[PDB]
Amino acid sequence: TTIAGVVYKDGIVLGADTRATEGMVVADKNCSKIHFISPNIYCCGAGTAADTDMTTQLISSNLELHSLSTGRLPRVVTANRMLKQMLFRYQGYIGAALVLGGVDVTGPHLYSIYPHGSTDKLPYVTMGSGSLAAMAVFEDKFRPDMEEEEAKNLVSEAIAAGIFNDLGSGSNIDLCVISKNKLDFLRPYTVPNKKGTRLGRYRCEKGTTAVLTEKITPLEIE
Amino acid sequence: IADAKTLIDKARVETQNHWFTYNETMTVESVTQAVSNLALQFGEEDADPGAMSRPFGVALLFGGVDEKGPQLFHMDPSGT
Amino acid sequence: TTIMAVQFDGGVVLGADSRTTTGSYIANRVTDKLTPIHDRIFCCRSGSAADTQAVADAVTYQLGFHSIELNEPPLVHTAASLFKEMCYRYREDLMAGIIIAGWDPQEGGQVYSVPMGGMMVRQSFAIGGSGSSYIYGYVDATYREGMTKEECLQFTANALALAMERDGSSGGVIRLAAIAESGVERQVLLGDQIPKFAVATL
Amino acid sequence: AGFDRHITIFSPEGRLYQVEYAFKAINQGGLTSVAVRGKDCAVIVTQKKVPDKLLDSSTVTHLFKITENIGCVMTGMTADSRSQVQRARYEAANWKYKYGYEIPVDMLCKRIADISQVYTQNAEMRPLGCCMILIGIDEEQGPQVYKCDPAGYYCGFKATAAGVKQTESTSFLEKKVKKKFDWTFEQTVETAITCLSTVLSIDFKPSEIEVGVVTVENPKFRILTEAEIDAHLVALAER
Amino acid sequence: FRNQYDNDVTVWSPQGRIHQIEYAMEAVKQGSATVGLKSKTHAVLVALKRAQSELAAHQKKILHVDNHIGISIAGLTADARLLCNFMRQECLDSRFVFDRPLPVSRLVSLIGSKTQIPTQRYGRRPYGVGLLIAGYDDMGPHIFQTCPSANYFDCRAMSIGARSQSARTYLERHMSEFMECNLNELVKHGLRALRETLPAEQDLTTKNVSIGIVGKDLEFTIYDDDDVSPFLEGLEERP
Amino acid sequence: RFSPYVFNGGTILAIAGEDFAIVASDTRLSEGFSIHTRDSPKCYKLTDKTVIGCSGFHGDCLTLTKIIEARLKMYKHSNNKAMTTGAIAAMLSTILYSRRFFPYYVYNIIGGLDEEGKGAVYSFDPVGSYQRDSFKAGGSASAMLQPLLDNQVGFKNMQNVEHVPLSLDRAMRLVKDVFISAAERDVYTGDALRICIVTKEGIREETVSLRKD
Amino acid sequence: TQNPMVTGTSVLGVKFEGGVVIAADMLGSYGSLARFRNISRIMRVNNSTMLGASGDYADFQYLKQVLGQMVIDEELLGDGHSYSPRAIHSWLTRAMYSRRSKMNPLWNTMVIGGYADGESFLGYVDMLGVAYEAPSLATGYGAYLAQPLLREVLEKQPVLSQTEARDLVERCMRVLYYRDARSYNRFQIATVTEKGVEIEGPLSTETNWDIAHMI
Amino acid sequence: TGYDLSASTFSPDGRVFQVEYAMKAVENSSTAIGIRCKDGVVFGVEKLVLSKLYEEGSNKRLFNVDRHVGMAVAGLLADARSLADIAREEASNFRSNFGYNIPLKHLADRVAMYVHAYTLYSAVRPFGCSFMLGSYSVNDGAQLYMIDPSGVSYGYWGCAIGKARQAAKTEIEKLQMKEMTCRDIVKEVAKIIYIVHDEVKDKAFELELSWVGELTNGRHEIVPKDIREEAEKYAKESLK
Amino acid sequence: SIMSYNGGAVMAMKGKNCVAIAADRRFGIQAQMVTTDFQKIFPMGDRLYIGLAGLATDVQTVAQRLKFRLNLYELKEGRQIKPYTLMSMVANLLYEKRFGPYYTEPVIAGLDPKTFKPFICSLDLIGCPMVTDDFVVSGTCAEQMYGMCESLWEPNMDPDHLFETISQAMLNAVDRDAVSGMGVIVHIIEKDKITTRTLKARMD
Repeated sequence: TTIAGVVYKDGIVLGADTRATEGMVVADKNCSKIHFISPNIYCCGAGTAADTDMTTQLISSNLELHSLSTGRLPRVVTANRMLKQMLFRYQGYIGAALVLGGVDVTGPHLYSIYPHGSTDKLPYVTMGSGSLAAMAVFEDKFRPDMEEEEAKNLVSEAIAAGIFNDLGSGSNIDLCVISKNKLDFLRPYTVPNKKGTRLGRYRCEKGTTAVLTEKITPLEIE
Repeated sequence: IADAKTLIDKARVETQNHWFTYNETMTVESVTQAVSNLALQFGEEDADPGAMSRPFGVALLFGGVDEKGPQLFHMDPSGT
Repeated sequence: TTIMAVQFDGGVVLGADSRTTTGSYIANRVTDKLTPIHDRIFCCRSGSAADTQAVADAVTYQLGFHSIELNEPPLVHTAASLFKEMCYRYREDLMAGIIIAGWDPQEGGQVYSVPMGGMMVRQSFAIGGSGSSYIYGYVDATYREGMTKEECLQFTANALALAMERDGSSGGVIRLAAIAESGVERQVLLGDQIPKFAVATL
Repeated sequence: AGFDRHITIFSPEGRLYQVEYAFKAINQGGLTSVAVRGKDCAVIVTQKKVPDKLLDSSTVTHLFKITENIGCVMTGMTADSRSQVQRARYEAANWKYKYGYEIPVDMLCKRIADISQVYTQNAEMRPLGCCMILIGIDEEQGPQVYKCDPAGYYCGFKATAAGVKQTESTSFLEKKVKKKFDWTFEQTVETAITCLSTVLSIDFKPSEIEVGVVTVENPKFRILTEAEIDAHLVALAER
Repeated sequence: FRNQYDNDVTVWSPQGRIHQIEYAMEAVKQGSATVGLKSKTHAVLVALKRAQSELAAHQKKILHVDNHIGISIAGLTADARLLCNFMRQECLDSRFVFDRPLPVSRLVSLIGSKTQIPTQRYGRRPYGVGLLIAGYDDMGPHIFQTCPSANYFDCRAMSIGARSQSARTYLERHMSEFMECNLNELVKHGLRALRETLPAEQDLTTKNVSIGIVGKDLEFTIYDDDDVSPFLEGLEERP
Repeated sequence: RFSPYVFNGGTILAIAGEDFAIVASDTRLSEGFSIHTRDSPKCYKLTDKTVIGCSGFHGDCLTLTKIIEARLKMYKHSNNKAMTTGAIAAMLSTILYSRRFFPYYVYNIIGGLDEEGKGAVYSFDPVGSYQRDSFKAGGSASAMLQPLLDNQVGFKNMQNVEHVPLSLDRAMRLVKDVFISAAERDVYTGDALRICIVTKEGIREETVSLRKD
Repeated sequence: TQNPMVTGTSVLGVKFEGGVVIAADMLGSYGSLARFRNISRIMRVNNSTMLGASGDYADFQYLKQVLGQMVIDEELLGDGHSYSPRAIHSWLTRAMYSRRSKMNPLWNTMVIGGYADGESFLGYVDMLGVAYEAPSLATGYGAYLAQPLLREVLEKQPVLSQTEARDLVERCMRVLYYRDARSYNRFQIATVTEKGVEIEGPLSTETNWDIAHMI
Repeated sequence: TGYDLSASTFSPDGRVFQVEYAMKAVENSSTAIGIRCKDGVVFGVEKLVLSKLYEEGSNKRLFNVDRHVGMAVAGLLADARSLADIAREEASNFRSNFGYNIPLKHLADRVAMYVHAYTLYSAVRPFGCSFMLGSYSVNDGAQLYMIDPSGVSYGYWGCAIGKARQAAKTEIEKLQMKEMTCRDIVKEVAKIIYIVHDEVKDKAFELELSWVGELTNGRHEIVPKDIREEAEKYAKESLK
Repeated sequence: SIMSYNGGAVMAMKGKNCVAIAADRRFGIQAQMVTTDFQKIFPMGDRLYIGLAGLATDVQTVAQRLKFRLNLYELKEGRQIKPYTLMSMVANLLYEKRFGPYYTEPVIAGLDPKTFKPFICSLDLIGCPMVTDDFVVSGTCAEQMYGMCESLWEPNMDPDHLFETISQAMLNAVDRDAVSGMGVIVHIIEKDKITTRTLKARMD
């Protein structure tokens, strides 16, 4: 897993890979590691996938209630505090490394949340197995007050560096741009690698497989 | 008869608890005090749910030979 | 990490490095370990980041409620006592070393040290964290009674620089704060501004 | 009847008379409070009556600070007022702890009011016989004024009063907003003081009233000194 | 009428009197009389026991809590037994924890708290028993009384139960000599005092008298029917 | 890491009689190789007719003595009589078994006079199994003391030797001698011996010196 | 405290005619580091009692707060009674034994010293709840080093004066400073008397390093 | 009218009458007064001697709720002793958690809230005690607070509770306590109590006094008997 | 691993307006087969199926608990569950026991109740849902069957071609593992019918 985020001049850009590995076999491709917490707050997740999914969903629901009651868009600090307090209560047994990104009345805020309840507000963050390579790219090429296209290019480069160099990561790249004005969620922004053409067709003709028994049960379409 | 059966059960279990703990036989006064303590609980000073709110509508006569010889004790709904 | 506080007449100077680490990877090189518990009470945080952040937010909550209901500025000893009760009651499950420093009108500038295990000591200067080991000698020799505010700032900067160069866990930029009756003046020393000392250079 | 004397039971007309009696409990105190909003400020005024000379005038107050940037004025039973003030302070601090930012005035009022609802629905406890009026500045919405009542109604207001002269005071304020030109800080304070003084007939002196203000320039709730109150009062008399 | 305001302890009366507590205080008057008096070196408890019938034995009116404390009861034997159990466990806890005899004043304070809790809450009745607590501690001999109301007193001498005013007036007129008395003189004085309470036809006997003595060298001992004969023989006759 | 026990040493002895019982113990408290104190008698007077001796972990000895004293008071209050030696023994068995799973590390000996007037000694394992015995030694020097008591008092393995009822004087002589030998050849036991003899008169305490280490 | 964190060593005490004296170094060591060098490891429980501790300083501070509130509340009820040193010692034995039974030990071993009713008291309490009374006491490495000297002088002289007892504890503190790494030069002395408790400030031991040149 | 039966109820005109009935409880009590001056706070109680049999220094209405604060009570003595236990618990908890002696204003607020809890619920009656609290600290200064059965709390330069509250209040009003010092204030407290005492209705009283201030180094304590005798003789002389 | 104790294999595949779900039949204790008729695919609807592989006990238990929840859902809401909603329900059930997990690796295969768009997904031990458009696999032989699927599968397959592909993949995969085999059953779900066939396989 590589997830990464950066703050550009008028918002945030979040990026992640789309590979899920159970052991050392790629259990899934085109997995979505960018989650919805609120209209203005999206969060990437890494670590235990179920923990990331469920904690992000729970905080999404709590912030939905909070925003409904207060009548104003949710703040990023509220999401950060909810997440960190839950994670601290569970003492790291729920395993989630999260890049929390959203824009609110204060401005653009990017937070990085560790499994034990630590949080860090930063201009740029990375998490997962490829965090070191992504951080290498960020440390090299991040500059303050970047434009949106520049930030997208940087995050794509970092997630790509994580993809190629790290084994656990690798698939299409996803991007998400949150601005004060708009949100653009970009399932595959880039497709760095593709499966090669199958030279030989092995399509099994009918009758290739023997069958001891069969039972056809008609369904009453209606 | 019913709350009498309850108090008789308390007396029996207390006698056997005394035998278990001290390897001896209770005195008639001690057994009568043991049941009397249960009878006192109608006041509901204890927070336990399983104590009858009404006083025990029975009087008992406890007769037994103890270290002091033959003894006859009377017990009443008050627990005196 | 290295955290250091020193008491000057009428206030305190707090100082800390910016490095937090996971193993040998510097997860954040720009961390802020000096947190406001209150307007004139700060804590220097050393140990587990999650533990320290949680306890700091809890003490901030409790001290704010206490301060508003008493309608008075809170006492640094009160904040330190809250920190002690938390850290001692959870000493087995908690890994934190805190230096509580601030200014209150009753007792002036105060520095309190909460090491791991939950005990409270008031100290004229206190050092904590992994890197404080290397600078115990420097603070013992260098410290003099009745230093000025600027003198204490330079002292804290030099000590933290020495600990930073000699400790891998410590590093980054030096974050310094001066708390007094007037208010908090926070500054960051980076690059050339950080004090540098000569190398053997054979 | 018997349909009163318990909060739970409904009347045959479905009115819950007990809470309506709690509303009377506010007027039993004999004090009035007024709150009026302005373009850049919100103010709360209330009578300060010291029955005995021996009482320390500093201690007696109906103006309390729920948090640094929110202030309230309580009208009704003094003890219930203090209890609700404590609950409000706890709610504000707990909001800051959980959500990382200062509680909005509207959400504080909503929390206190729904607590009052749980009081008016459960049997054994009684509604607190007090009324709260909260003033604060919200960055998005500017100044705010809100009121809780024993029932759980928490509506916001441009200006309001509570206490014995509530109807007279809101009649006075209704005329003033109808002839709306603006309210700066001085005019806001003057409107509040004129409303209270006119409805009571008091022609106040600085000791008799206590005023608290919030302003967009200085968001913190502050209770003005007797000197500031006299400065405003003299300006009223001069013109 | 005012049958209302008498139903429960939790209802104040229009003149600030909790009538159930007073009705409980009436309970002590029902019981047989008891007298307690002290000297510089000793504290004494003496009682008049009652019997349901000739065949029945006389009831136990003096109970030992500890070596250094013992009690005598007037009012409900049930409440007496319960409170005695509580006191005994408190003294045992003090000896286990601190390895010191519990101060008698502190013990009666604990009794007062435990007794007070029923009066304020709905539910359990007030303890309708009056106890005289007598003990020796490092400070000296002490005698206390506890009412069914949780208030307790410290006394030079006191008498509780039926017709105890006669004993109280005898004690008051003879009080000055008590302080320097021998234990025999003191028990004789107390015996005459309770003799005042008896009916004129009735007289003190070995059977209906129980005596309880504690002092610096003497642990609390209840002198029973046979053992009271040394103390009783000195007394002369009815006046 | 934390060990809830330490062996504070000491030995206890009890020897019954036709009309008497004796309970005797060292007065040394020793943690590891160091001597905490040289005057800490292990014998405690529960009643006029009973003495308890405890050896093992001193904290458990202390708490058990306090518990037994408190429950003795409670029995006195409830039943209006003093606990007999057998009653104390059974109560102690139950108390010890209460903590089967986090035990009291104590070896207890109860010595006293029974209701009939004869001497009785009750001996307890750490977990509360108890047996009436004519004599027994407990604690660190049980192995050393008990064989000689078996030979002299029980006349075991002795052929053509008459059996005499033990006397108070002979018993006290034997107790002093066996404790002297245990003082010689057991490191834990020494520096005094408190002999507590119970008769119809009551407890009588005599102290005799044993060699300091 | 399953693991001790900041610890102090070697509280000594000896009872003299008309009182008791206890003394303690002012160092709390963070595992071979002299982290805290002005901590006071002796407390004034009441006018008739003192207490000093070796082991985890945090546990000592907790016990200070608890026992001090206990002393305060008895003073508030104010019936003329007060806790004896025997009473404080018994309660402390109970508390330490309970925390041991809960396997949440208070790591400290404490000396309770007091003079009341004309009789001196000096008693030991361990983290496991082992407790006893004795003429002289030494905790930590004091038990191995200082206690022989105290026992020799006390065995030959059962009763000692305040002056010679003070000289004795000073000599034992000198020995412990020589032969214990966790010890410190500065130490306090505190004595209970008929008058009350007085704790002397930082006191220091003159040290003889003559054998160094002998080499 | 069933409105007065319970404290959960409200009268139709907005009055909780059980609380007022409890306020009538304290008026049954003998008077007690507390006066605050520059140096500190002085408390005084008119403790009626019901019987010669009762020991002196018994039925104490002046309690020490912490070393630096004292409490004087009027109303039901059982409820008062219980409230004193509550206040002592609150002070001890404050010391244990926040590390210093409780401020008197905060202590009054907490015990007042505890009292106010009882007026709300139907199961439990209001307290039958009104009590005064007083402390001196060099930081806070001299502080005197009074708590009614309702849970209302206020700071008083001078205060009175019990049967003779109004007369005691006018006598206190003509005193100028702010300038005065404690060793005079004890004498004037004795004067006021002797004035308000009714010899016909009340057979006899033993003046019970206490103070807190700088003269104690901020510890509430019972008056030394010499000073008590001097103040009592002065009060008898002034009474004429 | 504990998952290997009983052993199993479950597969699902997506064609055109059709789904196939297939699973082995062996039930055995670490090495000794007991029965060749274990049910590892259960019906959770008219044209929605779930397949459980892992511990046999947790297979049966989660199947029963899910049927409990699903029957109450269908009765309360008066409609058939959508496949994604069944996925979410199963994920909630498994995550409820995040500590002390049910040792299963479920696979859901079905057609949408109205669109009849095909749906396949898999869930991990602790309820991590993964939805795929080509195939999903679970069990001891995930590695082998993953490779075989990655080779054989083609998009927009006919029902007959889907049956041939899933049959070949399961047979060749379970041939190369010890603990699964003893026959395989293939369920083919089409909008108009359900076709269940038991293949001929090596009984070794």
